Amino acid sequence: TLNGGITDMLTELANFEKNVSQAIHKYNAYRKAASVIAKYPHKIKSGAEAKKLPGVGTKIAEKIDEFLATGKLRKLEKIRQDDTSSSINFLTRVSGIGPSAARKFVDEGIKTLEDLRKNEDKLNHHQRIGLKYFGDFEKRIPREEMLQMQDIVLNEVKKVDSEYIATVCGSFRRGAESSGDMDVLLTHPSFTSESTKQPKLLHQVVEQLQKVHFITDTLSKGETKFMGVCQLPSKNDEKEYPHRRIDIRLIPKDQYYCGVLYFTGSDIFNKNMRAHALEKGFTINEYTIRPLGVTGVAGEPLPVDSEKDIFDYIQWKYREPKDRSE
DNA sequence: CCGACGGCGCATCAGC
DNA sequence: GCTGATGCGCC
DNA sequence: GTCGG
Ligand SMILES: [Cl-]
Ligand SMILES: [Cl-]
Ligand SMILES: [Mg+2]
Ligand SMILES: [Mg+2]
Ligand code: NA
Ligand code: NA
Ligand code: NA
Repeated sequence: TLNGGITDMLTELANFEKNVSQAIHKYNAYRKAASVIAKYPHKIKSGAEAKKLPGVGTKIAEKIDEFLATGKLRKLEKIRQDDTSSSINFLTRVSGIGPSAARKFVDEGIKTLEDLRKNEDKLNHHQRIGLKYFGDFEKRIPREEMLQMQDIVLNEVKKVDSEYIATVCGSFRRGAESSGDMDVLLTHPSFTSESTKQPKLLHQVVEQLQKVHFITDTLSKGETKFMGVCQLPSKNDEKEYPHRRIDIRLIPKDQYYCGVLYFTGSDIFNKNMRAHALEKGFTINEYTIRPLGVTGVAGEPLPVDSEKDIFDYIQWKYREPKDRSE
């Protein structure tokens, strides 16, 4: 982290644009610049130097010049002092409260953790659980705990049906020493792009994980995606582990490579790779890579037999998961 | 200048 | 009830 | 906010 001060500034600006301004392209621009700066292997000495990096333009270069000179950004100093901005930014830290809900709550005079706790009746299910575990959800998960969680999920899934394959993705698959949550890709040979030969495939797995008290709460749940909460078991006399966010995604088995590419991320890597694909005349999602016809309509799915095949199509050298933490 | 910027699952709601 | 829009979430 | 054409 040679340039932590700058990247922190850009991230705070990014969050302001998302949460307060509701300007999602500005949010993405700021995050893109922070990411490209984060991997730049020199300590940045000027805005001009930064402007040579793709994603950093005139305005960010200016902000970098202010920050290097003064150690701060007046623009952020003012934002931090704005009560309405501060409140909105805070409320969005609750899972299930986005920019829209946050502004609405502040309007109704709900703008603190205390306010939320006493207005539980005003929260939807997701938000209630987000509030319940507000503190826990802001803690990171050490890789050692992720390994324990992996063992539980892989072993319970096997107990349900030996044909399931569960793969832990997200920052974990990118080799991170700590993760924000647990991301599990699931496949079963009964669910392919051609047919669903068994119902409740995701349900059965969620059910089993609940039965063993690993999954503790549910934020949302459909046929292919579970979003919830889990917790490692603790030993006798041992303090409990924090509750953790878990996401499970059931992907057609024959579309595993596109799925694991997607669920491995990072999010910024996915945006960058998908944008590059478009430039190359392809569109990528978690299921397929398809050509774009002259018109602009996606064509048929191209054959994919490895993650690398996807990189080949768009003329990128293959990048291992550990090198995708953008 | 100015259009595009990744792609999609689940929850909630309005209109019919 | 359905469909489409929107919010919020995931990488 | 940045980029490409
Ligand atoms: Cl925007
Ligand atoms: Cl598709
Ligand atoms: Mg994750
Ligand atoms: Mg994330
Ligand atoms: Na640049
Ligand atoms: Na939130
Ligand atoms: Na996740």
